Amino acid sequence: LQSLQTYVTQQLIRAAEIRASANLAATKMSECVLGQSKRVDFCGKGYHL
Amino acid sequence: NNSIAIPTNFTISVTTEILPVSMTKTSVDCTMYICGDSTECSNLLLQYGSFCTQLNRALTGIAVEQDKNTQEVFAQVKQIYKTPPIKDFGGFNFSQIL
Amino acid sequence: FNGLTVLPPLLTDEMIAQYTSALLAGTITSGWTFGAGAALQIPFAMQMAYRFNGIGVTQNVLYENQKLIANQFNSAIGKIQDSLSALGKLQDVV
Amino acid sequence: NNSIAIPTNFTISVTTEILPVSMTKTSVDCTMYICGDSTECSNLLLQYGSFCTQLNRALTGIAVEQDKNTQEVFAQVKQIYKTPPIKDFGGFNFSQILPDPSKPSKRSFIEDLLFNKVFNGLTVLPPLLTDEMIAQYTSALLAGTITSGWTFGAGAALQIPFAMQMAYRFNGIGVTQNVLYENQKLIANQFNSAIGKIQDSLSSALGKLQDVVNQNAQALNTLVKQLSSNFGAISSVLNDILSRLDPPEAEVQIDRLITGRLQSLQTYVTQQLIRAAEIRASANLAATKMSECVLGQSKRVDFCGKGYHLMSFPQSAPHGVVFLHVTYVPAQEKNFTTAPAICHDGKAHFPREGVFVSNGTHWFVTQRNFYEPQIITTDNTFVSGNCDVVIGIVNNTVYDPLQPELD
Amino acid sequence: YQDVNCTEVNVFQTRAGCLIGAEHVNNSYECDIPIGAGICASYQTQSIIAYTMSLGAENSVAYS
Ligand SMILES: *[C@@H]1O[C@H](CO)[C@@H](O[C@@H]2O[C@H](CO)[C@@H](O)[C@H](O)[C@H]2NC(C)=O)[C@H](O)[C@H]1NC(C)=O
Ligand SMILES: *[C@@H]1O[C@H](CO)[C@@H](O[C@@H]2O[C@H](CO)[C@@H](O)[C@H](O)[C@H]2NC(C)=O)[C@H](O)[C@H]1NC(C)=O
Ligand SMILES: *[C@@H]1O[C@H](CO)[C@@H](O[C@@H]2O[C@H](CO)[C@@H](O)[C@H](O)[C@H]2NC(C)=O)[C@H](O)[C@H]1NC(C)=O
Ligand SMILES: *[C@@H]1O[C@H](CO)[C@@H](O[C@@H]2O[C@H](CO)[C@@H](O)[C@H](O)[C@H]2NC(C)=O)[C@H](O)[C@H]1NC(C)=O
Ligand SMILES: *[C@@H]1O[C@H](CO)[C@@H](O[C@@H]2O[C@H](CO)[C@@H](O)[C@H](O)[C@H]2NC(C)=O)[C@H](O)[C@H]1NC(C)=O
Ligand SMILES: *[C@@H]1O[C@H](CO)[C@@H](O[C@@H]2O[C@H](CO)[C@@H](O)[C@H](O)[C@H]2NC(C)=O)[C@H](O)[C@H]1NC(C)=O
Ligand SMILES: *[C@@H]1O[C@H](CO)[C@@H](O[C@@H]2O[C@H](CO)[C@@H](O)[C@H](O)[C@H]2NC(C)=O)[C@H](O)[C@H]1NC(C)=O
Ligand SMILES: *[C@@H]1O[C@H](CO)[C@@H](O)[C@H](O)[C@H]1NC(C)=O
Ligand SMILES: *[C@@H]1O[C@H](CO)[C@@H](O)[C@H](O)[C@H]1NC(C)=O
Ligand SMILES: *[C@@H]1O[C@H](CO)[C@@H](O)[C@H](O)[C@H]1NC(C)=O
Repeated sequence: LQSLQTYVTQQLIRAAEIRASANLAATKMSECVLGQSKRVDFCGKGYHL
Repeated sequence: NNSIAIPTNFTISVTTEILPVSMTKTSVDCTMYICGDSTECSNLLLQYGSFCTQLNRALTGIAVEQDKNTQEVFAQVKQIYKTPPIKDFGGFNFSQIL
Repeated sequence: FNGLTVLPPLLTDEMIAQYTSALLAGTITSGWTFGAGAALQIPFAMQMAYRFNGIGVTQNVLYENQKLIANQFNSAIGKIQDSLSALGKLQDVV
Repeated sequence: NNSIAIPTNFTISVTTEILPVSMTKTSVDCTMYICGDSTECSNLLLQYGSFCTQLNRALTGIAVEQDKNTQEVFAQVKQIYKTPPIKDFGGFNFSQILPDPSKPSKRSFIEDLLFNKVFNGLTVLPPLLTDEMIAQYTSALLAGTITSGWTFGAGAALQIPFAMQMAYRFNGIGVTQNVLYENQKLIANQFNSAIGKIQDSLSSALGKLQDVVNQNAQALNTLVKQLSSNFGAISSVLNDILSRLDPPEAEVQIDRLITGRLQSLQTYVTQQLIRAAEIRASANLAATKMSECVLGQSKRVDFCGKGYHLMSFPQSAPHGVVFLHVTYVPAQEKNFTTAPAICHDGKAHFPREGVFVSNGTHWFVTQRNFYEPQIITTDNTFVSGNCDVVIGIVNNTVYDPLQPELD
Repeated sequence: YQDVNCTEVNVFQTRAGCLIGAEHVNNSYECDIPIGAGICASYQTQSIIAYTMSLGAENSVAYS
């Protein structure tokens, strides 16, 4: 039971981190693919096209 | 105080950025993992409350969240657009990505 | 295993590939117009002229250097696959 | 390679967005939960160190962070602005979102609809800000953005007629002012109808706000139900163990309950910590959305709604915030023929801010987001180079205004 | 005293519980020490007062 609880807690933390990464990816898609972004170094190095 | 620099040429650069979006959805049977299908172990485990229920709930929440992440990242379009058969893109060549 | 189960993802890989292909087609054909509503077709050269206009460069530069810009873009695209043939971030999660 | 499509009409659409900001603040006490006011249990628990101090510290931290989130989300104004008694906003109608003096707690209609839609060692701490005060913040923000635009977000509020403010927004989204000024009544009617549609839809959706409440209630119920488990002992009641046994072997039956309840409490605290971290991330996103869509106009795509963002309105929720994003959606497009530039007198002419379009016989200059043809002159175009390098050039004349009037 | 009626223990009763040692005033200031449910405590002068926090200065924009 202790081992299972530890595994579940670590999985929860990893899932939270992955969810943050996925939110970042969705924002990057919406702002670089569906439009042109003026944010510096957000959609690559240089002036985004 | 009176000198400036102005570019006279330019280069087109493409850079790759890689971002994870999902994990592998895993579900673990608490009783069979802990006890291995033995009645006595199940009887003793019944004295410990409802830990397995909470573990299964957390795992199911993670599994649902993975699909939600994928849907949010990719399902951002209403209609499935198709490129025309011609490739008259003003000299630009997208064969490697189409 | 002993009680371990791996669920299959809801969106199969070819479905995600179809989403990506639709996104690429929309970006190439309608620019950013399809992201706000109905897709509006426009020649690719004029969309790239718009994009230069967005970064403070006059659109005549594109119309005078289209061939050079296309050649540079093609060379960079070709270099990408050579650079690929890295993905450590994806491998770490697995 | 020579066809473009340009919209000839537009629709004003308002969409909602719900973001949780905070969760209920709870605190627990070991001495009454694990022990239930029994001296021997406390004596045995004293051998376990200071786990309960850590648990109390973590719970206090996550309780303070909720008020911190609420303060950073809603308390983004210095003054408390009030709408003028007379409401003449160029035909726009904000009666459904402005506060109502007769309604309880001075809430708005939509706020009232949203609010109507949704012991033993355990205590719940009331939030620092009550619902009336959050509603007052929302009303102040609404009045400020209605009567001052984005000026009050950078300093002192400067008044400006609402029609001119929306003209500013239209100019910001790349549409000239004349388009708005010649369609004020239509825009106002569309906005009013869209506002009414949100009211109708809500009166008939708040799953995200329900989820956190359900999860917290489930966690508390599980914690309470964990008190009726023997954990492999004689019973789940301390008094049954006390008044049936002497304490040289009853002390062995007690520590099992102690460790089981401690494990359950630690699990609950860890889950609460993770949930609080997720809620804090959501609250940060909500604060950013407020600061970038309410106090200003955002150029980020799909950040303040679907379409071209014009302006947004915040509304209070039980434990969240609801945004009403007003976006500009083009429609009714007709597609034409197009040329990158015009050659005239051996020189190439490019449009200053629009594009060249042709209905079949004549060539015009129009803005990209709205169809409004203009006669090609030297005032809306500029000259660069000769018409032999650009591909796609067509032959046409450029009307010089000075020549006819001079002669 | 949290969630405790004042009869179960100069003396002021609020939503957060029973408060002893603070003087309730009719004014409205900025929050110095947050008590809860819109109540804050401050040390004016020499003594401790408990009031309702003020959201901020009132302002009406001269809109026409
Ligand atoms: C700007 O840069 C481009 C490419 O970086 C230059 O074009 C190159 O010119 C040399 C000199 O003849 C050729 O050998 C190369 O093949 C050209 N590159 C390509 C991709 O065609 C260009 O000369 C530079 N200067 C200007 C004014 O454009
Ligand atoms: C777009 O690029 C692809 C390669 O990335 C081109 O395909 C190659 O074309 C050359 C000749 O130009 C052949 O020698 C190769 O065998 C082709 N590779 C393939 C087919 O995998 C393609 O021709 C380019 N498109 C245009 C219109 O030039
Ligand atoms: C642009 O769209 C609006 C509404 O989508 C049109 O206004 C409608 O016009 C019809 C025709 O008389 C009326 O029956 C409707 O009641 C109008 N709607 C509203 C909300 O007033 C408008 O005519 C369109 N403009 C163009 C140029 O097509
Ligand atoms: C703004 O809209 C509201 C309704 O959303 C209007 O209030 C109602 O108007 C009708 C029409 O006369 C009355 O019969 C109702 O008694 C009003 N109150 C309600 C429904 O609660 C309001 O009049 C509109 N604003 C303006 C300036 O016309
Ligand atoms: C834009 O022009 C294209 C070219 O004709 C139109 O696309 C065709 O529309 C007809 C009428 O529904 C269809 O039957 C064809 O399949 C379409 N595609 C072709 C001919 O390749 C389109 O309708 C025009 N857009 C608008 C808004 O009128
Ligand atoms: C394209 O637009 C031009 C705009 O000038 C149209 O030309 C005019 O059309 C009106 C309407 O019949 C006539 O009264 C004028 O005499 C025309 N000439 C001028 C100089 O105004 C033209 O008809 C349009 N073509 C199409 C196919 O719509
Ligand atoms: C646009 O106009 C120019 C000049 O008015 C055309 O250039 C002429 O083309 C004819 C036929 O090709 C030649 O015989 C002349 O010598 C050219 N004159 C000059 C000064 O270049 C040009 O062809 C026209 N373009 C189109 C698409 O009609
Ligand atoms: C457009 O494509 C047609 C082929 O249908 C070609 O004849 C024409 O020259 C092209 N024009 C431009 C500007 O690319
Ligand atoms: C506290 O006790 C008084 C005295 O009986 C009673 O009137 C009151 O309702 C109780 N509760 C509160 C919140 O004052
Ligand atoms: C505060 O004002 C109220 C009037 O609503 C009055 O009844 C009360 O006595 C006042 N208290 C103090 C301390 O001034």
